[PDB]
Parts: sequence; structure tokens; C-alpha cells
Amino acid sequence: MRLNTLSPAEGSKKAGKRLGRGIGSGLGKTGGRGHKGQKSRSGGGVRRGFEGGQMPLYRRLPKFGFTSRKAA
RNA sequence: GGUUCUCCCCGAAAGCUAUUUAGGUAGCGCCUCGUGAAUUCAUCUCCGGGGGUAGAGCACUGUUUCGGCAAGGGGGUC
Ligand SMILES: [Mg+2]
Ligand SMILES: [Mg+2]
Ligand SMILES: [Mg+2]
Ligand SMILES: [Mg+2]
Ligand SMILES: [Mg+2]
Ligand SMILES: [Mg+2]
Repeated sequence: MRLNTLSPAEGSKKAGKRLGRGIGSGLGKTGGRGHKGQKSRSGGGVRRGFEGGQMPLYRRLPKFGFTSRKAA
């Protein structure tokens, strides 16, 4: 038991993805984003619930019920 | 437009549906990793099924040529 002898348990520390650092890594160039499109752009991607322009599920279905206040 | 070290295993898609949508995006289809579950799945042989395509045919719906039998029209007589 010395400060240069302690070791973490196996599996506790995983490394972490580093994108854009060469071919050998497997995440070089595009960095896992594919080619072009909105999802490849910095800060790109659509908001939660967006399904294209199709009326989303949470707006296609009717609202129902009321909150009690006595239940609280 | 560009995205910087190495080796090992697996390995796509360019389709459908929707979209002020059409070089974008979403669910599903196809890839990967993990966990469960049954001869679960595939090939062949035998058995049980439903077809209406190829081909053919001309009863039907249409189309077509020749012959026979011929109403019945057209034209004169009146
Ligand atoms: Mg790759
Ligand atoms: Mg590019
Ligand atoms: Mg493209
Ligand atoms: Mg993309
Ligand atoms: Mg392979
Ligand atoms: Mg035929």
C-alpha cells in the first residue's frame, strides 16, 4: 500500500471518444457524423418532437383531464 | 470547405410512408453492441393449399375476312 501502487478496479475507467485524430482511430475526418446534411453541422439538429413538418404526435392527440390539488 | 497517432472484430443504405417537402428531417426497413428466449430460422424430399400470368382459345365483350341462306332497306314502276 503505497502511493505508486494503488490501482483502479478493472472496467471502472473507460477512455473517452476523441474525434478527428486520424484514420487509425476510426473517428477521423468526419468524426462519426456522416456526410453533409443538417445533422453534420455545428450546432445542427432539430428540436424535440419534430417529425419533419408532419403534425407531431403530442399535437395530434387530444388533451385530457385536470389536476386535483387535493391529491398533493 | 476543412477536421491531426496506431492495431484488432463486425459491417450498411441510396428504399417505403409523411412533410411550404423534394440536395433537409422524422418513424419504419437495412448496420453494430448488449441481454433474454423456443429445432427458432435456412437448404432438400414428401404431403395439404389458393391462383388466372406464359401459352392457348374464340362460348362471352370487342374487332376481322370469305362463302352459303336471306329478311329488310335504298332506287325506279308509280
Ligand atoms: Mg469507419
Ligand atoms: Mg465534406
Ligand atoms: Mg448527400
Ligand atoms: Mg446525415
Ligand atoms: Mg466481413
Ligand atoms: Mg398471350
